[PDB]
Amino acid sequence: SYNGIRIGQGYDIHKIKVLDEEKTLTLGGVKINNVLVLSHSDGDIIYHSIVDSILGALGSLDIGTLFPKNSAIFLRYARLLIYKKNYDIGNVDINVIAQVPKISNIRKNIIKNISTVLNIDESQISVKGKTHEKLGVIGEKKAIECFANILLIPKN
Amino acid sequence: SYNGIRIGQGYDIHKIKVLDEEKTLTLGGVKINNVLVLSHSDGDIIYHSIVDSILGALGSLDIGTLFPKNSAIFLRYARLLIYKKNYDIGNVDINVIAQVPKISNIRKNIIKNISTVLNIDESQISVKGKTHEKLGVIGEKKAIECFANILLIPKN
Amino acid sequence: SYNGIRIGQGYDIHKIKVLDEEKTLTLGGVKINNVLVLSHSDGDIIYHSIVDSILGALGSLDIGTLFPKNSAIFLRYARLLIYKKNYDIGNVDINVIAQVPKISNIRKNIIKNISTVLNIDESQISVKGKTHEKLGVIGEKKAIECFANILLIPKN
Ligand SMILES: Nc1ccn([C@@H]2O[C@H](COP(=O)(O)OP(=O)(O)O)[C@@H](O)[C@H]2O)c(=O)n1
Ligand SMILES: Nc1ccn([C@@H]2O[C@H](COP(=O)(O)OP(=O)(O)O)[C@@H](O)[C@H]2O)c(=O)n1
Ligand SMILES: Nc1ccn([C@@H]2O[C@H](COP(=O)(O)OP(=O)(O)O)[C@@H](O)[C@H]2O)c(=O)n1
Ligand SMILES: [Cl-]
Ligand SMILES: [Cl-]
Ligand SMILES: [Cl-]
Ligand SMILES: [Cl-]
Ligand SMILES: [Cl-]
Ligand SMILES: [Cl-]
Ligand SMILES: [Cl-]
Ligand SMILES: [Cl-]
Ligand SMILES: [Cl-]
Ligand SMILES: [Zn+2]
Ligand SMILES: [Zn+2]
Ligand SMILES: [Zn+2]
Ligand SMILES: [Zn+2]
Ligand SMILES: [Zn+2]
Ligand SMILES: [Zn+2]
Repeated sequence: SYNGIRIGQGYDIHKIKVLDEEKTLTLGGVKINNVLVLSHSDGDIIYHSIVDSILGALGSLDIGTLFPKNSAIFLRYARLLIYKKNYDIGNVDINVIAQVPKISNIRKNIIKNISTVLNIDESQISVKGKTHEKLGVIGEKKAIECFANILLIPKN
Repeated sequence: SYNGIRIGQGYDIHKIKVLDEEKTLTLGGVKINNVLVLSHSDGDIIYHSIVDSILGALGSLDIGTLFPKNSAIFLRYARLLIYKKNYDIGNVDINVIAQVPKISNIRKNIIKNISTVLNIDESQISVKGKTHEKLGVIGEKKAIECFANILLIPKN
Repeated sequence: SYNGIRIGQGYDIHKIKVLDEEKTLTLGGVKINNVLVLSHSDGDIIYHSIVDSILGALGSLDIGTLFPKNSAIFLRYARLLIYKKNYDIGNVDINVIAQVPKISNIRKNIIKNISTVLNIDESQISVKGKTHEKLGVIGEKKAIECFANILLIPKN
């Protein structure tokens, strides 16, 4: 099998409801108290997209296929999968597309959370947010989405 | 010129019509009998995005520019282009965004088809599907889209 | 800190108005005389996404966070950031999603501009355009978007 450098991209989207004037969202392990997420899961697009980026990189079946609370269970599986396949994470770059919340205000916390759950250094993690210019389903605050991009580097 | 590791990302989108109650789509070389694709081409977002990921990685002009049935012709061009530029494929990770069909039900076939047409091992290929939460043009089954991410590794 | 190969992905979107029958857009440093961009910035999704791909790859704060004309200022920052962190650019692959303008007609100019501002060879750059099948906000010419994908390679 292929044991060289591997690229992965994870994608996720969840429906949200912003608590304006007319379950609580979790994002990179950080509770977002002014936004509700309409999902059976915790709605954490960052954690979910990171997991699928890792699975994708290794050619494993995705979380939905493998397993038809949970975000922590999936992140620990992914961490241990990387280890048992003799890989290290190089870096991860995460793009959140969302009107709200403001990722730059919670970046440090998200990066700390990701570093802890994956057992990597904060210097290996990037998380950035961009609005959708108030256009389309994301722009009208009906949903938020995440693209997670990762490199896995073979050990020795 | 640059002869080091290369990253590529391919994107494609095609209009579809799901055969519900009020040309046949091909996806990763697999016929999808309950979905029509409204395109001049075969509508195979997976094969097309894979080709453009390879061209993109190598800095070549895209399929639309190079060549203004066909999917097989383009995939063989891409395979031979990688070879003549002294590269091997590392791995490819493919993200389909679509309400239907269910990629996990046809994953094995798609992966087998990609491995055959690119002459690589199945362990170098990932294909995953995600819905769009029934929101927007993808969510309303008006279209399907694909992001293909690839690494090309120099030979010796 | 991590000093190995790094992946980055930049995303950007800007609102546009096509000058049909019932500020001027800049794209990869090329003026697009038949399209207006509705932004406080120059609206250059290519340059902006390239910058954020570089920042993302290195784990730096994004342009919006770092700096709350300008596109040239940000591209020179990114170039010098790569240098001071002891990295070289491997290659960059850029995907523009837009009905208009036609990227293939201005590809050579964009690639020349990117090579000049980043001080890299044209063989390290790919830029490709795809329509959105006249569907959604992009398809209805309300916006254009860019995904920039990059590898940074450590020096020696
Ligand atoms: N076109 C599709 C859609 C979903 N699926 C599978 O269904 C699972 C869940 O789909 P979903 O879009 O509802 O995602 P979640 O709501 O679980 O986050 C995915 O992880 C895939 O395994 C697929 O294989 N192909
Ligand atoms: N903004 C755009 C749109 C299309 N194009 C070119 O037109 C070709 C076909 O465009 P399209 O969006 O109709 O894609 P297909 O329907 O051929 O899959 C692309 O491959 C590009 O070469 C471009 O260069 N810039
Ligand atoms: N969900 C979001 C949205 C914006 N932002 C920040 O706000 C800056 C500008 O956001 P924007 O979507 O208006 O992008 P521009 O119009 O500046 O191109 C971004 O670069 C981020 O630093 C964020 O951190 N999280
Ligand atoms: Cl949801
Ligand atoms: Cl988008
Ligand atoms: Cl969207
Ligand atoms: Cl189509
Ligand atoms: Cl999307
Ligand atoms: Cl879309
Ligand atoms: Cl804008
Ligand atoms: Cl899109
Ligand atoms: Cl969009
Ligand atoms: Zn999710
Ligand atoms: Zn968009
Ligand atoms: Zn196509
Ligand atoms: Zn979306
Ligand atoms: Zn911008
Ligand atoms: Zn789309």
